[PDB]
Amino acid sequence: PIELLPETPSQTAGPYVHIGLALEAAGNPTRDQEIWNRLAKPDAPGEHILLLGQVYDGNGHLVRDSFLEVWQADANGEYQDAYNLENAFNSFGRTATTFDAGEWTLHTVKPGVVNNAAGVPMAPHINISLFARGINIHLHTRLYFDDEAQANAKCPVLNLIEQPQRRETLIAKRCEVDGKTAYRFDIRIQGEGETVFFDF
Amino acid sequence: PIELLPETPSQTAGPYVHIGLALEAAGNPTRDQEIWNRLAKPDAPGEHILLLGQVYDGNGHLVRDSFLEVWQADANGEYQDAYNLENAFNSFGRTATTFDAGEWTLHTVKPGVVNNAAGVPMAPHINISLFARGINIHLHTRLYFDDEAQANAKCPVLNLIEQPQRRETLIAKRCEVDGKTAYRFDIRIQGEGETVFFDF
Amino acid sequence: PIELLPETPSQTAGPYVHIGLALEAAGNPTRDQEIWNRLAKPDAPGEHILLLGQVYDGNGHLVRDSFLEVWQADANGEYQDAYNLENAFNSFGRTATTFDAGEWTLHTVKPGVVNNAAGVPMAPHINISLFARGINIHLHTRLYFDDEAQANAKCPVLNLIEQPQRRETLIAKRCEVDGKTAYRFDIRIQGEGETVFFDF
Amino acid sequence: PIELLPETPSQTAGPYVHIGLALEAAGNPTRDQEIWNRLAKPDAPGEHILLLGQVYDGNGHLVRDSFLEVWQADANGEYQDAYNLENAFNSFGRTATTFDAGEWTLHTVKPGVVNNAAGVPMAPHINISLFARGINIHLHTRLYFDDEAQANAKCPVLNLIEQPQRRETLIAKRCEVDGKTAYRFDIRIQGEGETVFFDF
Amino acid sequence: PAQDNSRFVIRDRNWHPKALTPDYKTSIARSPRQALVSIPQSISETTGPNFSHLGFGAHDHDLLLNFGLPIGERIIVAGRVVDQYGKPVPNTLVEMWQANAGGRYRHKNDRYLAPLDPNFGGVGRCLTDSDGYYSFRTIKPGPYPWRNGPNDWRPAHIHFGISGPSIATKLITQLYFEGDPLIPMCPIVKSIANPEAVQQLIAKLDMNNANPMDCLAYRFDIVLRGQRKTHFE
Amino acid sequence: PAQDNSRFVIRDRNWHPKALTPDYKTSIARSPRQALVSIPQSISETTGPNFSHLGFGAHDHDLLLNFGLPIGERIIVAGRVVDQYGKPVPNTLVEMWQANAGGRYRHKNDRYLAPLDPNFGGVGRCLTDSDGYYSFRTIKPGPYPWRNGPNDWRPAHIHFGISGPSIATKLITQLYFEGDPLIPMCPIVKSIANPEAVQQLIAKLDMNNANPMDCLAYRFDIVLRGQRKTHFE
Amino acid sequence: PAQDNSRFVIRDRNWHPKALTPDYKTSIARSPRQALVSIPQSISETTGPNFSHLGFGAHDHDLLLNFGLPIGERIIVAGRVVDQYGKPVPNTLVEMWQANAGGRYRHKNDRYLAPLDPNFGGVGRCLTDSDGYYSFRTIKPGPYPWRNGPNDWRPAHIHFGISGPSIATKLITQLYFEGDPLIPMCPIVKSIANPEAVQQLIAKLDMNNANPMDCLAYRFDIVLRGQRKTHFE
Ligand SMILES: O=C(O)c1ccc(O)c(Cl)c1
Ligand SMILES: O=C(O)c1ccc(O)c(Cl)c1
Ligand SMILES: O=C(O)c1ccc(O)c(Cl)c1
Ligand SMILES: O=C(O)c1ccc(O)c(Cl)c1
Ligand SMILES: O=C(O)c1ccc(O)c(Cl)c1
Ligand SMILES: O=C(O)c1ccc(O)c(Cl)c1
Ligand SMILES: O=C(O)c1ccc(O)c(Cl)c1
Ligand SMILES: [Fe+3]
Ligand SMILES: [Fe+3]
Ligand SMILES: [Fe+3]
Ligand SMILES: [Fe+3]
Repeated sequence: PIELLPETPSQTAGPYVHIGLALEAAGNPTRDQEIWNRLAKPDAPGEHILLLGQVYDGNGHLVRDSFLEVWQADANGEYQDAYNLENAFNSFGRTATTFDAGEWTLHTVKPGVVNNAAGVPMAPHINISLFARGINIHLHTRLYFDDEAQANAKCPVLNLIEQPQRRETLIAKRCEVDGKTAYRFDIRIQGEGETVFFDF
Repeated sequence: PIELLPETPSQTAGPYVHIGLALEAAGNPTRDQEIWNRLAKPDAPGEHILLLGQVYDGNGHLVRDSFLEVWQADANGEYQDAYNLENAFNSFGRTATTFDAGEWTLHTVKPGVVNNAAGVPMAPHINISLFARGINIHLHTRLYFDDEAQANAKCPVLNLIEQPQRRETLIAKRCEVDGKTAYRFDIRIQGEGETVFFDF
Repeated sequence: PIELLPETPSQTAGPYVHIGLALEAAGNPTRDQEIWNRLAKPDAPGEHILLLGQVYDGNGHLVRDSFLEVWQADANGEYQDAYNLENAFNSFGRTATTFDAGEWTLHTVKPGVVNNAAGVPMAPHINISLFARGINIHLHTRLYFDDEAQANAKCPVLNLIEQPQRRETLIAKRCEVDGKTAYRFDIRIQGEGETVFFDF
Repeated sequence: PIELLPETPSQTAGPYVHIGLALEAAGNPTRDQEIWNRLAKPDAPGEHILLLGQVYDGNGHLVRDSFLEVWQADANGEYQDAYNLENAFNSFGRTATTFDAGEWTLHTVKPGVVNNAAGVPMAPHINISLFARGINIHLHTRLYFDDEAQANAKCPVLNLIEQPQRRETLIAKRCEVDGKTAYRFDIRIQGEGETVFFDF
Repeated sequence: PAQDNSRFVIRDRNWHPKALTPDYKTSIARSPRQALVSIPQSISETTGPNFSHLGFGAHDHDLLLNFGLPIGERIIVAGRVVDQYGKPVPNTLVEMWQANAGGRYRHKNDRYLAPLDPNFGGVGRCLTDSDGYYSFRTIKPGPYPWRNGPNDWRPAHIHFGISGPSIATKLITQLYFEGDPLIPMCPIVKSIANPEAVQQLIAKLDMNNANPMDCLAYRFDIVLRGQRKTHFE
Repeated sequence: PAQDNSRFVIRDRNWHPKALTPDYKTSIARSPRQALVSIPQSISETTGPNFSHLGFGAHDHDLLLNFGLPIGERIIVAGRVVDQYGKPVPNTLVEMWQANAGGRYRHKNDRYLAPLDPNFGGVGRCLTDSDGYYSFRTIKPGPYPWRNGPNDWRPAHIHFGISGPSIATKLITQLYFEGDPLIPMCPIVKSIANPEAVQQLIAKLDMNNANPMDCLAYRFDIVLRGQRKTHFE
Repeated sequence: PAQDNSRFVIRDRNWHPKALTPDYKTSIARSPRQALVSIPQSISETTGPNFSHLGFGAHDHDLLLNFGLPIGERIIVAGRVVDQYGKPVPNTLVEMWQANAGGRYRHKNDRYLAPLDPNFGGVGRCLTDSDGYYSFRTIKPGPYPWRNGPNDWRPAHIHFGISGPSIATKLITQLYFEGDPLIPMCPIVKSIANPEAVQQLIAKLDMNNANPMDCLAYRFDIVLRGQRKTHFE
């Protein structure tokens, strides 16, 4: 068969990922412009939300050194690929778990609907990449919203997961934080209620 | 050492096993003669019973595409190897789990006692071979009856299982279905209450 | 792919073939029973005929050392394989070309029709194998009769020859010898009007 | 020495070439635009002529599965490379021999004179490429006109053919068809009158 | 009834694929975590059904007629069933199933876009003869995509089921075709750790058995566990 | 009009199959007995048709749509056309024809018993792009028996025709599929004396180009005679 | 009468010597120029004579007594006749002829100066037994000069003819003797392209079969076309 150049092999980010990608967290001075957890500016169109979660290992222990990268469409279901701090909305963000509480947060808007390659609409979702020491190759997942039951039921992606019980691992639970709309998305790397992780 | 020709290597039956072995199940036209789940004709000697069960995976999820093969003695404890649809009783049978409910059924008679190689009587049992996608090499098990406690206690086979707790996994639970004597035999492939599987 | 043991390789019969297969010809004492050129006994049913011909090399020169074997059905279109000198008819015979004249002769009957594998009748024909010094592997051919034009036209074998002009090479020309029905069948190994040779 | 990438090796067109290159001939539906045997439209400048011929094998038997490609200058001795069905004249065409009659035909104009690399005029000619089952690599030939004997005599290409007699094999014979100017150009692949084939 | 007169060579569980072969995704949740319990052979395990009296239809083994002619490569799949000692296994049941020429299976659950072939069922059964020989006539199956990795394709294959002399010999395998480049990339093939074991599943082109101007042939010999008489028991 | 501005590397007639290759029976009577006559390249030989303005249909290159869906292995056949110097051959005409999944050709002369596919024609054409790339969408053809020796079978193949920048470059060839065991047995293939040359006709399985859950892909690059500018002529 | 119940593996015309082998001078004018025409097997080709009822003389197979005692090396020439499947060919006609110890043939046309042996004929016949075995007792033939190249010599050889079950299997060949230095120099031997095929014609010294203080023995096995039953025809 035909073989291309092999891709550079992945390696765990290690426990010091923060020094390179989450300066503040590392307890280091940050530079002028940093890629962080505030996707939307107050004046950004859409429903402003707060996302938060915890990461658990197979022992049910918090993973306090995790690093997360997110990709989502704006409120109009459009991917804003031109990253700029001046933008009212950025499709890309970064977050990390606190060494204390071990909880990450993100400030964004609920994404609009986008269609799959076959033209079928996907339920509103946020694409998540999880990195950490102990993780050889980043884990891919999707965050869906519990208040999009109808859309969720028809998602061609959610539907690819054979076991319905497993689908539930991808649904963030709507809540309120200081009277603000928030969604909690905990990730269970392993065991009971282990989060669905994708390959693409 | 002496090396014989190597036995042809096993491969999973795959999801479509029905097309070959359970025509009616695959939703295909059957042939004149099929090997199915009715080992005994109504007029066959012995206690007529119904067997039923579900097969679960390591997640506790139903295995809806399983294929099962059975081998048992007649009421006299005799293995009738000459397979004929004309016979009142056949020692061999086949069944599969419904793609809906996920339960298989077998219509037979309670097997009579059979002695092991050393002349010790085994408790009444039905030999089972489990096949399905995800199963590289079929799983062998045995179904014993909860109403043969006395006999079960002395089974030389049952007694080979180190942990008594695991012996219970092979005991089918007597019930009644439509005023008929039935036994439920669930198979747990993996995890909590994992069914004993044999090598021979 | 699967390989069988290789067939033993052919070799030319050489110029002295006669010593082993045409004793009379080699000018040596014959044995009690010889396989020769008289397939039919006077009292054999069917139309008794005389076959005769010459063999030409690529230069148009007579091949005076050829050895031929023939296989044909009897008048009833039946193959008589049980060779016996006592038979009124034998399906097998042998002949050779005179070192002088360079002509061979055979005494037989006109063969009845036989069907090919597909159940289609073949025109009356005599199967021939030609041997000789200079011939590494014997040549296979068929002898058809000029007076069976109807049948010849329908021969599924004769019809396999692409060029109609080549088909003519297989047709023996009826003649009379001392008021006896004869057919002359000359073989041109190579060149102008080269005889059709088969592979089967 | 310096070696470049080797050219993909040729393979015979096979007997079904028509399917890909002579749809009408294969007796299959054609597409909107087909490359065929009419190089010139009625209103194309130059002397309109009909080309026809038969192709013979080594045995003098007609090759009925042959495929031909032609390349010629227009009447002004110009090679029109931009192929377009809209054009009055196309320098390129395709033809094939009938499965019945086994004759090909081409509708064009007599090509004007073109100079060779040395700036020497070549006699009016049509470049031909012959393809068919049994031909591993296509044969290249040139069609010259019997009515251009003066030009023919000075052709730097014709002159490369050592033997005068072989030169004759390239000359088309002027005829009339329905009072139309025609030239017959029979190709003899092998034997007596074997057509000169080129390498370039 | 059946008699406990035989013993079967113990299976080599390192030769056969292991239960847990992560690359074959489904194997994860469908593999035991406890070790199998070994048990001595008894009449229960050393006997099995004999299908001699099963009433087989005329074209049970001819996939070309048992369902117009199917579209695809006409082939004969033939071989012999023998035990580890090289002894023929006569009158044994051989069952097979496959996809059509496009890799489409005639089963409810097959949603692959390759269309069904109106003249193709894809099921056959044959009882080996006196000499352990069996033969089928069918069309070569096409490979097909499956939801394992994002770009997994099973090599063209035929599913096989062989009864043998007892439930201890009973086996389900897959036949693969000689030279298929998909073979080495298949996670299911790869459930088999030893390359030599993989070789045993590859059918070889067999020109000797082909019918000229008709169909080709493939040879697939099957080896069942060695059968021996009991001794000094 | 066209201009004589290029020379083409002389063909290696020891690399290409010879005219007389007796195992391919037909070549005997259809091969010259006289030596070919070499002639210098002139405008007649160094020019040829340019098909850029040919009006191609939407599915000219899609054998799945250009004639239901055909039964068979869905594949994409793609590659690049380059010259001996490794230079892409843009806007060049690539035509192809082949049998259906069973080895049956849609031609009046084909009497093989495998049936026709109501949805399959077997013809495609594609103009290489700016980079010399072409692609076809089809079904993998079946091998087929032919009247050569008594048991001859063409390996699965796709016939190809390539124009190139000139008549000097025009070529007709066959694409064979990686691992086909029939390949080494073919008298036509074997018309090629050099095994290295045979390798160049073997399309390789290209998983990188496959459409997951849809079709496989084969890669077939073609090399035409290297083209150079004339110098010191 | 005979019945068409068998098929014969197709002959490998590259294994056997070709017709045109220019070094063997006579072959030039005695080889066809047209290709052989392949035809399907029918009752005509799959049947042949059975010599079981031929009335053989007591010393038909004993060249030491079938014509004093001849001068030369007493040897038994024995072997088995089997088909490609390794099945024995019982009751088949094996005929042999050879020169004397001096390489002189008892044929009018032989004018070689080596003398004739008053007690040596040079002809034998033997019907193979139930196990496909045959045997001859003779003297080892001498090499002989032949008019081919200016100094050509045939290695010592014994000519063989074998009937087999049909005219399809019938074969004529030559046995050579293990270690003979003339072998590799013989243009007749060399008509065989493959060195491996040549090896098949070499009779091996067989001390196991020799009669101590009497005669030596050579083993020469013959393989005829594999015979199989028709199927799906
Ligand atoms: O503890 C770890 O996992 C660890 C420590 C250092 C380091 O560089 C990496 Cl990549 C990992
Ligand atoms: O999904 C699976 O496990 C699967 C699919 C197809 C197939 O042939 C096999 Cl063996 C397995
Ligand atoms: O002259 C010949 O062709 C010749 C001579 C002797 C001999 O043994 C053979 Cl096989 C051939
Ligand atoms: O008969 C022939 O020459 C023939 C048949 C089939 C085929 O694919 C080719 Cl290239 C040639
Ligand atoms: O075969 C294995 O790898 C295997 C078997 C049992 C078990 O519990 C584990 Cl973790 C692994
Ligand atoms: O290539 C060959 O073998 C070849 C070419 C021409 C010719 O006349 C002969 Cl006899 C042979
Ligand atoms: O085998 C050969 O070399 C061969 C066969 C036929 C034929 O016509 C020619 Cl010229 C050569
Ligand atoms: Fe580090
Ligand atoms: Fe499958
Ligand atoms: Fe000799
Ligand atoms: Fe073809």
